[PDB]
Amino acid sequence: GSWEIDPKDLTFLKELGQFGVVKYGKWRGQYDVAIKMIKEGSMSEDEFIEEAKVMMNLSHEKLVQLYGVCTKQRPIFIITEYMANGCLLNYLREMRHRFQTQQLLEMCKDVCEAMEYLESKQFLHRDLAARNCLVNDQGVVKVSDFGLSRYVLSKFPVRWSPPEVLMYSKFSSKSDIWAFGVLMWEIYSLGKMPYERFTNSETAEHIAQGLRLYRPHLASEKVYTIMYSCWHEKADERPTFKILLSNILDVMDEES
Ligand SMILES: C=CC(=O)N[C@H]1CCN(c2ccc(C(N)=O)c(Oc3ccc(Oc4ccccc4)cc3)n2)C1
Repeated sequence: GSWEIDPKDLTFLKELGQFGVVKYGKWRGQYDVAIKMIKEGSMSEDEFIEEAKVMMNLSHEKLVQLYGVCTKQRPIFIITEYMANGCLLNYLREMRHRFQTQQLLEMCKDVCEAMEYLESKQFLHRDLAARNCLVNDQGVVKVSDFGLSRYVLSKFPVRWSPPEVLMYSKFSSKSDIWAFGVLMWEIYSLGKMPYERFTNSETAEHIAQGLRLYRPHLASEKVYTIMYSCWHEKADERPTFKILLSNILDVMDEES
């Protein structure tokens, strides 16, 4: 299989972190990889295997590169590039990095470039959040687990969902745009949980009454305008990822 990796070619070396376990390893004793082993029973494997073919064709510098899958096993393995600094959410929470706001904005831009590419290929992420982004050895943020929620068999991403998703299950590019605004908020808040005082239940009720996430102190007024634009009540009034990207570039230039 063009999408098919022989598990014999994989050496397991260290552990890295519901879906199952990830391990760091080498392919042909030579190439760094991460190996997510899918917990048996947790996933719709045949559907996933068909989708993997499409995912295999997705290629972008800011998207985590899939190398293949091990099918014909139990559990299946998903093989990607190794991202040394692990998940974005944890990275943000390590206060030792002492990020400059220019570094936070670059994280936003990395993700927005990935999401712009997905949007140009009509591919919906469907669970975009800092927990599902990864960070490489150079501090580059990349989008991970794209589309994966479709195959997983009170744990729903309420805090990253627009009102039409919460009320009617209307997913669209514009529900990814909402989630992206919430990811900018996570970044500027250095990894706080969105609506940090509320339960999921309260968050839904508050979103329906028009509540929005407050401006994190590290966000400039112009950066807040951007994430705020992602949360219009009317989906059609939210920007595209292409517009978000140009806005993020403008701010980078103005706040250089
Ligand atoms: C913040 C929460 C947390 O602890 N998350 C932990 C759980 C994932 N963990 C990691 C850590 C490092 C890596 C790494 N590449 O080096 C990693 O690789 C993955 C991630 C997803 C994946 O499956 C895919 C499905 C669809 C599209 C693309 C990939 C396959 C490999 N996963 C951290």
